[PDB]
Amino acid sequence: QNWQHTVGKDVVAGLTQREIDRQEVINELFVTEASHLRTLRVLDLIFYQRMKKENLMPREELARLFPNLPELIEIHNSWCEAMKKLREEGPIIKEISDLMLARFDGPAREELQQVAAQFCSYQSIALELIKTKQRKESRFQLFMQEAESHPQCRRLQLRDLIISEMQRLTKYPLLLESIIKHTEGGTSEHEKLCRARDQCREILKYVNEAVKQTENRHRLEGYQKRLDATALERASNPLAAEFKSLDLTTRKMIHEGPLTWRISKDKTLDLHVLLLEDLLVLLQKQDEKLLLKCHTFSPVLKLNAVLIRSVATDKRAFFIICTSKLGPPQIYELVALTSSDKNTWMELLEEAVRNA
Amino acid sequence: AIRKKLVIVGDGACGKTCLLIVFSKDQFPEVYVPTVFENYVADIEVDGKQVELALWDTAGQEDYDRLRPLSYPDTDVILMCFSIDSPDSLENIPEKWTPEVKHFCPNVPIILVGNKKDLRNDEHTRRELAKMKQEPVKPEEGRDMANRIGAFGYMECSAKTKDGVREVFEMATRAALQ
Repeated sequence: QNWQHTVGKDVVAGLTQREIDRQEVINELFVTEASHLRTLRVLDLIFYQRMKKENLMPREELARLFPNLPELIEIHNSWCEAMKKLREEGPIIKEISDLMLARFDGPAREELQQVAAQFCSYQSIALELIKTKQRKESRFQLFMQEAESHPQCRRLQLRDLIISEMQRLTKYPLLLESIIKHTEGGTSEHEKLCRARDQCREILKYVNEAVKQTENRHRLEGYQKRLDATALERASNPLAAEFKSLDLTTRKMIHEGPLTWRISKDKTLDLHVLLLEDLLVLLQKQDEKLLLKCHTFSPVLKLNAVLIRSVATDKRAFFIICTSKLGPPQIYELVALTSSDKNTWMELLEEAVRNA
Repeated sequence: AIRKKLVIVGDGACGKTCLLIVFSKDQFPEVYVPTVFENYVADIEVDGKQVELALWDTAGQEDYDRLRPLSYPDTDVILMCFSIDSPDSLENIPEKWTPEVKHFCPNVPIILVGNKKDLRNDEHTRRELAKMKQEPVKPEEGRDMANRIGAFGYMECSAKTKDGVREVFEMATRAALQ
């Protein structure tokens, strides 16, 4: 239920409204932490321990789906116990900042962010794998329907459940911001909650980056195998010849997306393009192949030798201008799906250019 | 059972979490409004059919571009929200939310939701936005944005009063069945 009408029933009247609110938010943090812990334990018991012991899949697949569940559990369990220690000294909780810093600052921040990153980074890929395997293996499918029918799943699928570490982590700044709002300003307590809130955001930043990088590498690995740079070992413009052995697996990817190329007069050419760190790669989609071909225009631009410019009439187009004096006095006009898109694309390109 | 996955998106503070709470409780939380809504399967009936509608909040994911998409797979309907008291939030519908939902949830119906309609005529609200040379979002702006982004439907509601809450979810459920 609810803190006032719950515990604090006798003690509620001698308190201010701001202190009532404050104890509700705390109470919500604490109760939802226990609830999170319980969810991790359903993952453990209903899915992970059974997958292992019955050999539903190889060890190596399973380790990618639950890299470090026991460690994750103990992160949240330890903090939950410290929470309970606190609740013990009376139902009106007092200073809380130290308990927050003990989870979200310093070494504790380094640990949580690493353990969560490791658990989430690969998750989207491992869930596709699980979806495939359900489609293709009658035993795995039967084990899944059965495990998900357990009452503790609360009618959720594994996947509704496994994303909970990530969702939980996103709740912490909100929870802290809302404890802060009802905390007396000018206190050490207030300053320290603000710190804890700032550190939670940073941790989220780190987990964001881990997912990004892990998904992007797997994706680029996929793109490499579909990469036809065959019309390049003998090109017709030395601008493009050095990229005849181009490995996308060695560069970091910033953005990617479909783009229509006004190459000439009311001719167009549908692309899928990769904004990498050093490079813009224009690729043509042959079936399930990705062609790095010429036209003539080169299909690979070095970002330190370009300029990006907007367009006067077309809220979807943008220009790419090779300032490398030995190449295209012709620009590359590219159209995005929409204005928002063209915007996004512009900003990322201007940024990447600046840093190239 | 018929099981459908609903995910609610839009700018922070534009009432996502509150909206999901009133619908699932059928009561606006009197004493305390919770920050947190956990993934939850609600039962709803529409056009006479029983449906398990799985509800996913994204509050707190707005700043994290590569965390949010983890919510998208297998989605059957999107509830895309803006808040009537924030025309900033409406401009982000075509600007941020639509391209992202079209890209990660292709061919998935979208219902555009104007939250907080109980504020279109709150006085305190109108001024603060008259400050910034703004005023509450008007129904026609909402409906035109729906047609512009190709939404299945446009709805407005207020969580405070509950007005239109049920209807949001009923529409969202009809969309998921088409």
